[PDB]
Formats: sequence, C-alpha cells, structure tokens
Amino acid sequence: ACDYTCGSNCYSSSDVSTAQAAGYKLHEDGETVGSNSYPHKYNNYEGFDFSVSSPYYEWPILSSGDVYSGGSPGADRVVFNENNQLAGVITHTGASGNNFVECT
Ligand SMILES: Nc1nc2c(ncn2[C@@H]2O[C@H](CO)[C@@H](OP(=O)(O)O)[C@H]2O)c(=O)[nH]1
Ligand SMILES: [Ca+2]
Repeated sequence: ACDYTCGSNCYSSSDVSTAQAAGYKLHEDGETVGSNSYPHKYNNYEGFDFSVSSPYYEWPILSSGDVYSGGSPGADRVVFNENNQLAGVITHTGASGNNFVECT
C-alpha cells in the first residue's frame, strides 16, 4: 500500500522522509542541485491549504527511490518549510501545464 500516490507513483513514509532530509540539508547549507536549482522556493500559486506555515521549498522525490542528484527531476515533489516540517507531496502529473495537484 502507498502512503502517497502521485499518478502511478507509489511512495511510502520512508521515501518522503529520506527526500525531505536531503533537500532540507541543501537548504540549510545554501546549496542547490540540478539545472533547475533545487531546492527552491515554492510560492503556492495553487492555493493549497497546508497545515504548516510558509515559506515553502520544493524538492524532487524520485519514483526510483534514489535521492535527487541532477538530471530530470521527474514530476513529483515534496514541499517543506523553514522548520523542516512536511507541508505535502505534490505532482505535475494529471495537472494542467506546469501546475501541480496534491498526491493522494
Ligand atoms: N506551479 C507552481 N510552480 C511554482 C510555484 N512556486 C514556484 N514555482 C516554480 O515555477 C516552475 C513552473 O512550473 C515550477 O517548477 P518545477 O517543475 O521545477 O517544480 C516551480 O519550480 C508554485 O506555487 N506553483
Ligand atoms: Ca520506495
């Protein structure tokens, strides 16, 4: 069973934690990875009703289970804040253009 489902992608809590930790570290260190420079601010144009407070940061979560290190970031992301709290898991999959939808 999946803790989070993004399109056809199945994620467990552990996957999420592993990814969040990686992105948060980078965020702490003032460093980024990839041509799109992750992690980076997440504005929330979508208007999701997160339980955690802003500001938000986006970091890719891979279907492979590997931690993001460059190249295609795929369509899934984990969204975290300054306190390292999980805001949510979102995806471009099944979303119009470059918008996002929440994973279920
Ligand atoms: N759709 C969306 N993109 C955002 C937001 N905040 C910043 N962006 C950046 O604008 C880019 C346009 O989609 C997004 O790319 P991403 O695919 O790299 O995650 C994202 O990185 C937001 O709230 N919504
Ligand atoms: Ca997994």
